[PDB]
Amino acid sequence: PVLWKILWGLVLGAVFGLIAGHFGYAGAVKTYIKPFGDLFVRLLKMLVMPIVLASLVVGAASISPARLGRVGVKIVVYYLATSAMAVFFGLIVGRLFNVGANVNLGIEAQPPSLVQTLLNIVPTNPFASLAKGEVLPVIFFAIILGIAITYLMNRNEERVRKSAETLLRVFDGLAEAMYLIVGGVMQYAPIGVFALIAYVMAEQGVRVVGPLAKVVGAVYTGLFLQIVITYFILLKVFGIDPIKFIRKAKDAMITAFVTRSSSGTLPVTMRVAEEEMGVDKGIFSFTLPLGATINMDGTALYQGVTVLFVANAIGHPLTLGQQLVVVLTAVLASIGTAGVPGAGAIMLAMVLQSVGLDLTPGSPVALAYAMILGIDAILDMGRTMVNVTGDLAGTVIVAKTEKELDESKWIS
Amino acid sequence: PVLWKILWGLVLGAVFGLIAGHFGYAGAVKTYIKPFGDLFVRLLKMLVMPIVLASLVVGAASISPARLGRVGVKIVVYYLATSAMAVFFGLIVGRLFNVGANVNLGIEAQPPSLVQTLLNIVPTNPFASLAKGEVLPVIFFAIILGIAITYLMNRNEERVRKSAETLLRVFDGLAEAMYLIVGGVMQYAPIGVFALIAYVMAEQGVRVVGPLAKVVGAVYTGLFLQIVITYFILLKVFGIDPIKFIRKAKDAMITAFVTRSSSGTLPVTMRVAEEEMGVDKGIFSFTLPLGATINMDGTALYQGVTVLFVANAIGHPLTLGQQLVVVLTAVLASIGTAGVPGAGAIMLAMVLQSVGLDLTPGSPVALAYAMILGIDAILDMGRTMVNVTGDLAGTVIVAKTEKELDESKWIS
Amino acid sequence: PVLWKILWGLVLGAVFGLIAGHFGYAGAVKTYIKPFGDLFVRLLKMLVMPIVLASLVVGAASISPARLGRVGVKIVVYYLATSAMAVFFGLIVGRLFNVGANVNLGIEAQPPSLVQTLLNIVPTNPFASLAKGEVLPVIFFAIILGIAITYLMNRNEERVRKSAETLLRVFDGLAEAMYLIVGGVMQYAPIGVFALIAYVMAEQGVRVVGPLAKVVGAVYTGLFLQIVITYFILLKVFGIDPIKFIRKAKDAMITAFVTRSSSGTLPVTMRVAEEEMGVDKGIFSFTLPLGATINMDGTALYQGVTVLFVANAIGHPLTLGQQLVVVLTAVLASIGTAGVPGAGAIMLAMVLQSVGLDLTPGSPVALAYAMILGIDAILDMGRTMVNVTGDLAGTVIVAKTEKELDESKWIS
Repeated sequence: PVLWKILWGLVLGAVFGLIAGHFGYAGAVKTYIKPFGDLFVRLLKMLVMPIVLASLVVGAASISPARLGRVGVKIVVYYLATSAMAVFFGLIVGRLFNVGANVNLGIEAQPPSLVQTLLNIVPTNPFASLAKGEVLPVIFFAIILGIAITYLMNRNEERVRKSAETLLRVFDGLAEAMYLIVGGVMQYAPIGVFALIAYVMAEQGVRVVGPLAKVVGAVYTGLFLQIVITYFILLKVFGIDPIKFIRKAKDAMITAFVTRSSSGTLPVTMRVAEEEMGVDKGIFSFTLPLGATINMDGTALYQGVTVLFVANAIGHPLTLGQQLVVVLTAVLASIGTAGVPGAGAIMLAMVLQSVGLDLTPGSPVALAYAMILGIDAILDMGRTMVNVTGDLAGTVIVAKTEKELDESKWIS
Repeated sequence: PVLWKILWGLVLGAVFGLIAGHFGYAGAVKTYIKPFGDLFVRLLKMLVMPIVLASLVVGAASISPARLGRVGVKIVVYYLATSAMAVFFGLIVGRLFNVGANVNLGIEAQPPSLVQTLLNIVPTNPFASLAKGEVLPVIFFAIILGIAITYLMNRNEERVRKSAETLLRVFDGLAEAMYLIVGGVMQYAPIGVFALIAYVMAEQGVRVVGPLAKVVGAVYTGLFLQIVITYFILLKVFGIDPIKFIRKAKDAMITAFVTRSSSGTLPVTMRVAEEEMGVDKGIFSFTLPLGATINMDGTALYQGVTVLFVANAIGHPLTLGQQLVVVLTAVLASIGTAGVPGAGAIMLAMVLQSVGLDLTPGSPVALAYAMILGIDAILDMGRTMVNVTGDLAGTVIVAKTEKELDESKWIS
Repeated sequence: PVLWKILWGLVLGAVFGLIAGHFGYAGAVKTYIKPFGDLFVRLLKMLVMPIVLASLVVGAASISPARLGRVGVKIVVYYLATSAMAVFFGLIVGRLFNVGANVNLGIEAQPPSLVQTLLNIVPTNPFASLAKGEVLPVIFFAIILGIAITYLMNRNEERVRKSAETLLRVFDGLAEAMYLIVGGVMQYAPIGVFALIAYVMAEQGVRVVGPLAKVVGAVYTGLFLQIVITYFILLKVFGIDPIKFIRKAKDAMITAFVTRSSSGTLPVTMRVAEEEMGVDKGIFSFTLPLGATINMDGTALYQGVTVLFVANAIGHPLTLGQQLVVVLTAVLASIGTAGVPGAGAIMLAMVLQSVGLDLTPGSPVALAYAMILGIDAILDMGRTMVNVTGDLAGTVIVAKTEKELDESKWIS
């Protein structure tokens, strides 16, 4: 029927892509197939700022300031727990696979800018932040507007109440229109998913062999553990069926895989949280856009594995604690950056630079980095998918502890 | 009375401009007169994005998706027909006038980027497209919002209906305010039109003599034919009186002439389509902003004539078919570019470059190009005016075939 | 209680700052204290465009076009009167203090661009002006929208009336939400004020000694006169108690002092004009944002004193008339620039350049300029505070002459 059509799009696309690439034809795919996926991506991007704004004004109106504060602190604690596990599994699986058994030849400290990152949460011109697509300051402004609106709707004067209600309905109507449009785009999603996975498989799939296959294997094993261990256990502890959860998350998960953007998947993730998970807008309109920018699980996994791979390729000895400190400094440097393709590759290059390594052409390290860079898309797909999964899990969890989860949705 | 005041502004301005230029005083005109016209232009530009957005959300709400699809395909077929005629008349009149009987001395292929032009129709951030004034993605977003809004207003739940109605009324109120403001600016239009035509006549009017006069004559003859043949015949075939049509179009036509921008005339063109032509908002809020960016009649005319002029000035033999292929490649390269001053001059320079010509200082071709460049404003006025005329004709025509034209407006 | 808490924040901050700087610790202040003030500044900046837009649409709706015209002309006449006095006091106090009795060693004319400044009042894309935070074109668009809205709400057709009312309520709700939020931020203001004055005192306070102290003394004396003479007399003549006025202005005045931005203080200035002064929105939503950008009192004072200081430091003879012409050309060059930190320092550098002086490293003039530059923050605080004071005075005055001032607010 319509349901699961996306999982067919993905599976069918990946096979076609592999075959096309193996036979030389990845160029034709780039020309003919890929535009359909680019279209899918654009259609979803179009929706990010309107749906995030309107949903959070409405959601933050629907809920008390207090409850919003608890949601903020609960979801941040969740992302700390889950990133700690992601660091663990990055270190473990990287070493189990022993990434980097090939042979090559074989000092920078910068101040912490988090004070300014926090200050930068506050927009100086909210129209500018909407036009530039900066999510976190829009979150801030939407929240304050929602709060203000509900304070005014309880005020005595009818003019203020009627004005506030009109404003809130304008945002409610926009949100509704966006959710409807998301549904329509998701009628198209299978074609887009096919086209995207096809292009990726044809270009970089053929390259996963030998050592790099163990890197890919290693990375994907880490994600797997993060899901079936960290997310499942957390869900069961709080009384959510993790298999039901996964079934409901599937459209968001596959979209995350192919689009390689947490923010670009947001309209889908939010529709899944509303229609499938049964989370109230007061929760997910806040937790989900926030988690799209602060979730550090995929980064911890990527850095743990690729840092080990690089160190071993150049024969540089790396202790588990030294790997841990390096991964942690990369994670701290990464916070606040939303999900974007080719991100972690850049961050890895930075991490290597900051520890005092020669990236000049011809160097061993430049070589190992280029090797990662060439499978980076394959790694990014997995990175984004595990992050969006963790976002849905944490949203659902927080919603449950707040009694904002509709239970009828969870029972066969 | 007030009506026809604009045609007096134009006529009076052009005479004053010619006289001032002939007597040396074009500098004083630039200083003292021109700012009033720049003001006219800015006041109209101010209105483009609000009126286009609100009118298309409302219009697309007022109408079924199906009807909107038919309007899309009908108006595109119209622009293909009319550009084919414009190519014809460009070739014909250019050769009849034998442009370029003066004597001078006397290889680049680039891939087609239309796939990406189409993809670029979809905005990735609609707030950004509003802030940057990109019309076609705003068209896309407005249409989808209108559709979504009407789907929601038929939904059962009263909260959704009331929210959707509030949102639609906000857009309706904005549109109404814009149309009212347009009316006010058009109280000022005669002064602006005077100032603009005055400046243009004083600076470049004095230069239309000898060979360049035949170029101007040639270009203006082509436009004339395009109107009295292509537009009139199309109007009569579908049962619109072309003389009544022209009478109603006059304010939009003159504004197009002086402002040299299809988009910058839009608030006027839309008010003319509503008040005078009697076209429903469901049609013109879509056809007119679209036609302002895809209409290729003025370009076909300009390229046909100026390409012939250049080829003859340098004594390069040019067959009718070779001229046709060149003009066609310029038109294909031009699609999607909205009406902007100094556009076609740039495109001509590109066309010359792409065929393998030396534009370096002192070269014959650099010389012929500079000669066109110096009358380019005079040519742009006509180019924009014929495009806006064709836009109104096609809007009216499409509206008639859809039974969206109010007939009481058409009968003395 | 809560009231006057800001004046404690200021006083306490300035003492802590001076002590910290005198003992070496200004670096720790920059690190630990200053971010709280930067936060204060950002929170206020966030509100400028929403509150200015919504208040002026509503205000301009509430009032007739005629009354708005009178408000425009009355407030401009006020700023001319008060800048003339500011020029006077700049010249007087500069010479009384005899700034520049230290000893050093010891031709550019550019056309007037005011025509284009005026043209630039009209936005070509109002969404762009909102996103870029350009106040004056937003003023223009809001006014025209307000006018249009009220014309439509008197129209016969109920659809137009209901649409216009919905649009106006959306703006009214937004304004209300902003004013509520301002109130909340002002709960935080004492901490921000403390942090800001602390940082400024620790960095540049210790440097006010010797000659530069006489410059600071001189500048602050001029501001003082401008207040207790120009503003007080104007207030008494029109029957406003100037001591009551000052008491009501205090929160806006202190915020202006520490933030060093007329525009950045606007949400506070407008809340003070509404809650304290009792000015109708029809007046202050227009006069206050306008006065924030056209008020030239602080500039006249700064230029008069610093120009004299520079001339005397290099032993260049400067007659009172020559000083006057110089200050006047700086004021004309400054009009239209809103209040921004480090502005006048730049303008002084320009003024020196335009009169034909050598600013190359090592030069006497480069030296005197650097000396001013090092206390410039201390001078900017005072400049901004006197401007915002004059803005409130003129708003109140204009409101009184229009019978838009609520008198119950003015009686103990």
